[PDB]
Amino acid sequence: LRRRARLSRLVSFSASHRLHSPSLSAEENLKVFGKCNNPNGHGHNYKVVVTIHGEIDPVTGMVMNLTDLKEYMEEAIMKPLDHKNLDLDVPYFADVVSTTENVAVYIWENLQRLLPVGALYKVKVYETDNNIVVYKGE
Amino acid sequence: LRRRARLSRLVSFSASHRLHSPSLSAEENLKVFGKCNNPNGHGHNYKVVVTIHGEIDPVTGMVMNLTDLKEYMEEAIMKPLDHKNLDLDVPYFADVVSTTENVAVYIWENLQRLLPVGALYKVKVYETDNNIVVYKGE
Ligand SMILES: [Zn+2]
Ligand SMILES: [Zn+2]
Repeated sequence: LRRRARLSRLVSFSASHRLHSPSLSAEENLKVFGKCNNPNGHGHNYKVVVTIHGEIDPVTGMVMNLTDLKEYMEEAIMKPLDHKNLDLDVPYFADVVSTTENVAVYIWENLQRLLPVGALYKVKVYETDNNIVVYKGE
Repeated sequence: LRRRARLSRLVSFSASHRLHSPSLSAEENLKVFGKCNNPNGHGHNYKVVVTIHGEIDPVTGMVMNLTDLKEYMEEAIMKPLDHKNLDLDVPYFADVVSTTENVAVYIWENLQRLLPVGALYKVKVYETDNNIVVYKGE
């Protein structure tokens, strides 16, 4: 056979948002989200590590060419999210609270649409250095 | 998203074989394989369980239609192996010892050529009720 490995690439984007749910009242939203509920919003330099897994090619020695990984990530992460206000600039967040969990899910789905079946293994999102979410499609 | 499950189908086939390595001398072969080395062969009623996994379709409620899995197994297992001599009738075993392990591997590779990418989860082969091999592509 051929050896299997996991290849990861890290990228970062700047975006703003406000944690708010229309299903909760003005007071409930304040209790649940606190400072993150600030009506004018706030922002982050998000860090995303995308991991793909597969066999190491016997000729090129690559699981997937990083050039292609960069292209997929530009398309699924950078273009829709970089320098955007999450809740107002990206349709998906019109009715989905923009938590780190949901940003990870959003990124996972975007990549699935582009990558080869079974290529995607993990999406890790650092909202800040101390708040991290891992989503593996489960 | 959709719930994910494993769908298995059992099939049996009758075949004969002889455990014998070209790469070994007649006596080394005897010490290694014992009675399984009987010059004119011997046989088994092999039982094979093939498991596929994926999402349960929201309308049909099927991970894959058993009708289609049956057809896949007919092409991958029954046509080439049923009522055959492993070592003399199937090209693959010309230079590969027909152990239960190698039969599981052979079946795995056959199914992989036919099945949707990522569909195959496991191949289980019972050479007898007491001798079993599970192969998961590792
Ligand atoms: Zn925030
Ligand atoms: Zn045998």
